[PDB]
Amino acid sequence: SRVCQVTGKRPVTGNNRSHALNATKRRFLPNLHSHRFWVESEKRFVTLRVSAKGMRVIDKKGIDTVLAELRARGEKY
Amino acid sequence: MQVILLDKVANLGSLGDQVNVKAGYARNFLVPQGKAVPATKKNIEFFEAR
RNA sequence: UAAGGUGAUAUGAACCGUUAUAACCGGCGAUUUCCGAAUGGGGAAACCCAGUGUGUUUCGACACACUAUCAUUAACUGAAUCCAUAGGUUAAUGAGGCGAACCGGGGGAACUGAAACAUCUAAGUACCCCGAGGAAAAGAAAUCAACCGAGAUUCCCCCAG
RNA sequence: AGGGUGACAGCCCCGUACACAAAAAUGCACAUGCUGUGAGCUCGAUGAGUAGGGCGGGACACGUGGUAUCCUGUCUGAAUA
RNA sequence: UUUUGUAUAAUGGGUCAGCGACUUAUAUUCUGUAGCAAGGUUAACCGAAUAGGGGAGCCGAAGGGAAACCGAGUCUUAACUGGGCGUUAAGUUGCAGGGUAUAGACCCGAAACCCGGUGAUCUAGCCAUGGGCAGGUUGAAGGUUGGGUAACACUAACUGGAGGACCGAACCGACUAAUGUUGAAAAAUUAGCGGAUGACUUGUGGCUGGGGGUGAAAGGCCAAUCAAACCGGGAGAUAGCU
RNA sequence: GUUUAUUAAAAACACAGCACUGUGCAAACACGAAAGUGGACGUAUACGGUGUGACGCCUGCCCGGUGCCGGAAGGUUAAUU
RNA sequence: UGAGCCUUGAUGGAAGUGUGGACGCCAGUCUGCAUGGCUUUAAUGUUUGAUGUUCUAACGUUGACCCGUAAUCCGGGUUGCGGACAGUGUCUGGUGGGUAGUUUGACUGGGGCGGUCU
RNA sequence: GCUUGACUGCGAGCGUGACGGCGCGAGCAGGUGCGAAAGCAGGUCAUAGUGAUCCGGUGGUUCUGAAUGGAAGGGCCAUC
Ligand SMILES: [Mg+2]
Ligand SMILES: [Mg+2]
Ligand SMILES: [Mg+2]
Ligand SMILES: [Mg+2]
Ligand SMILES: [Mg+2]
Ligand SMILES: [Mg+2]
Ligand SMILES: [Mg+2]
Ligand SMILES: [Mg+2]
Ligand SMILES: [Mg+2]
Ligand SMILES: [Mg+2]
Ligand SMILES: [Mg+2]
Ligand SMILES: [Mg+2]
Ligand SMILES: [Mg+2]
Ligand SMILES: [Mg+2]
Ligand SMILES: [Mg+2]
Ligand SMILES: [Mg+2]
Ligand SMILES: [Mg+2]
Ligand SMILES: [Mg+2]
Ligand SMILES: [Mg+2]
Ligand SMILES: [Mg+2]
Ligand SMILES: [Mg+2]
Ligand SMILES: [Mg+2]
Ligand SMILES: [Mg+2]
Ligand SMILES: [Mg+2]
Repeated sequence: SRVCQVTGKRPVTGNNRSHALNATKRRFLPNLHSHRFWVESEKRFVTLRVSAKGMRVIDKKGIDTVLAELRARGEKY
Repeated sequence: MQVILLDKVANLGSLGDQVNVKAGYARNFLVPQGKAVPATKKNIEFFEAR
C-alpha cells in the first residue's frame, strides 16, 4: 500500500472543484519513493518506502531513532 | 543539513568543519561513504573541542 | 422435592416406584460421532487420503493421539559473504470464526428539493469496510469572558429559528 | 393480583399478602493471601520537521467572502518564559 | 367518473363477503372555551412523582429610527405651516377546532437514477480434452512409359488422389407454403428447401459480469428478460398527471 | 461462409486481395487505482488500427476549411518568483 | 555564460629622449614601457539561474552470474548498461463525447416551419 | 436679450394599478433666474425613448465597529 513507513502518511480523499465549483471526488496521495538508506549502526542498507518529509524527518531525527519507531511499532522493514 | 567533515573532500575538505552541503550530497554520499556526519547540536561539540 | 413415573403426535408393549438411588426441578461434573473458523493434506460441506507416535498371552492391518497459518518470545540451527544477517526446525503463549442494536474510525451515492438545472440540496444520509466496549467516544483549558468574572468531559432545557 | 375448575368462586384448586430456605456454582461489594505493579522525599525536566507560512482540498452554522479558527496532500519552517 | 354537455356507441365495475384512502408529531396563527390579569406561565430538573418545588426563560405592559440615540413620542430636514410610523381597546397560559410550516402529510400507480450483491446449467466468443460425416461422382499437382525436342518445351496413354470440389442419408441449418394461433408446441407439425472433409459439426469441463461481457455487426446474445441483466437496498424516489 | 434465438438470410456482415497508418520491443495497443497479463515465449516478410473488398482495365483535379505530420525564429500565454 | 557585496577599478627621488586607441557633432608634439636627486568601459573569490561536456553516489534495468532454493514469483548479493535523465507525488497551461450530468422557451385555430414576445 | 428653476428639503389632496409601481399637484422652508412690476420657472405642447432584486464599484457620512483604541466589514445618502 501507498503508506509512508515513517510518517504513516496515506492517501486522503478530497474534491476537485471547477471554476463553477463542480465537486468531483479525487485523492491526494503521498510523495512516496522507496530508498536505500545506509545505517552503519548495522553495516547494511535498508529500503524504506518513504515520503519526502519522511526523508526530511530521517534527516533530522536521524535513521536509528526512526528505526526504533517501526520496530517499536512492529513495522516489518 | 550542515554536517561535520571527516577527511578532506571537495571544495570544502578540512577533516572537521561546519559546512552547509546539499542534503542529497549529504545523506546519499558523504555519510554512507563516511566523509561527514550530521551536526545534531551534540555533534557540534565533539569537533568543536578541537 | 416426591406418590406416582418411562418427552410430544400416541394409543399399546414391557417396565419402574410409593418414605426415599421412581420421575421431576436446580448447582457442579462426565460423555460429547461427522461437517462447519476446521487447523494433518485434499475436497463437489457432513467425504477421500496421510506422516509420526503409541495399541494387541490371535503384537499383521485397522483404531486412537498429534502435525494449518500468522504473531511474540526463546532455544537450536544458518546462505550469497567470514564475521553478521536473511533463510530453516522446535517450543511456549496469543490470535483466527459467529453474533441484534448502540459506539469510534476508513470510504461514500443518487433519486429528490431548487417548481428546469450546474453552485447549493438530499447528506456525511443509504450503503461497503475496519475496530472495540459494556457501554463507546470525549476530558483536566495554549477554554471562554470582557477589565467584572468563570473554571475538565458528557447529557437535558433555554438562549433562538 | 391472577389463572383454573361442567355458567360469573376472597373461603374447591393453583396462588396472592406475609414469613421463611442453599448442599453446590456464581454476579456484586468489601477483607486479605499469591503474582505482576509502582508509592515517598530532595533536586531537576516541561513534548520541532512542531507552531506559523505558500499551493490544493476538507472541517467549523459560516458556500473565500473583509474570514479569524481547526485538519493536512504538497513544498517550507520558528521562538522556547 | 369526467365534462360546455353523457341513455350515450366515452371511463370503471361479472357477483358477494372482508379489507381499502385527510393521520401523527412539533412549531405558528385564528375562533371557541377555561384560568388569572397589567400581568400571564413556567422548561429541564428535584420529587412526599398527575401534587409540591423550580420563573432559567417566553409573551405582554412603548414606540420611533438602518443605527447611535430619543422616548409618549420619534423619524424625516437647517427647520418644519408639515409628513411617515406611533400615543386611545389587555394581555397570557391551558384545553377543543379551522388554516399554515416541517415531515411520505389524503390513498394506490411510473418510465427511471444510485448502492451492494447473485448469474456464461440458455446464448455469444474463447480455452482444454474426447466423438461424428451411409453411398455415389469429379480427376488438380506429382509419377511412369512411349512419341517428341539438341536438351527443355510439348504430347498420348496409364498411374496418382487434390478441393471452404460435385450428387446425396446420418448430422447441422431454416428459403417457400399450408396447418396451427384459448396450439400437440410461450416458434412447432407436414410437404418441399440449404450445407453435408469444413470458416464443419458434437459431449464434457473451463474463462469473460452489467455502462461491463461477448458480437463474421442485428442493438445480436449475456438463463422464455436487454438502447444497459437479475436479486436486495436508498424506498413511501418524484408524479403541477389519471 | 455469417446474421436479427422468436415477422428481415439479403444487395447486409465476413472473406481472400488492396491501400493508408501506427509500432524498434519494457513495441504500439488492450484489461488493470497497482502489481501484473494479453500483444508473443512473436520482433517490421512482425504486430495493432482504419478504409476497400476475388479477378480484369483503372483510380483524374482541389490542402481554402477540419484533422494529421514537420517546423530550436518571433507574438500571446499557467503554476511559480 | 545572467547578477549583488569581498576582490583584480577610483574619490567628498622634480625635469629630460615625448610615438597608435579614447560614445571622444569632428583624430591633445600629452602620458607608461628600461631607466632620473566605496563604478559603467570589465574579471578573481563567492551565494545564485541558462546552456554544453564529464563523473557516480541517489533512481531505473522486462542484461549476466550467485544465494535463499531443485523456484522464469520476490529478496539479498556481485556486475554490465542507463544515470541525476527516466519515473512518481503536489501544483499547473493545453487537449479531451473516451466518459458523465444536464439544458435545448412560450404563444399557435393540431404540431413543425414562419411570425410574434417590452 | 438675459439666463440655470433640467434647484435641495417637503407636500394638503388626487389619479392609476392584484401587487411591485407609475402619474398629477397647489402650498410651506431654504437659495436662485428673468421681469419696472403683477408674476413665471421643481426641464421640454402632452402621451413612447425602457429593466425589479441580488452581487459589486465609486464619492460622501463619527451612524455601527465582536476585550479597548483604531481599522476591516456593514448601514445610510448620492451614483455606476
Ligand atoms: Mg481437514
Ligand atoms: Mg484444510
Ligand atoms: Mg429539480
Ligand atoms: Mg483575574
Ligand atoms: Mg507544555
Ligand atoms: Mg369531451
Ligand atoms: Mg364543470
Ligand atoms: Mg341525459
Ligand atoms: Mg348498449
Ligand atoms: Mg359506458
Ligand atoms: Mg456456456
Ligand atoms: Mg462441399
Ligand atoms: Mg451435397
Ligand atoms: Mg434470452
Ligand atoms: Mg410512488
Ligand atoms: Mg428519499
Ligand atoms: Mg427472425
Ligand atoms: Mg427468416
Ligand atoms: Mg499493415
Ligand atoms: Mg460492400
Ligand atoms: Mg453525455
Ligand atoms: Mg438530476
Ligand atoms: Mg409550444
Ligand atoms: Mg477583536
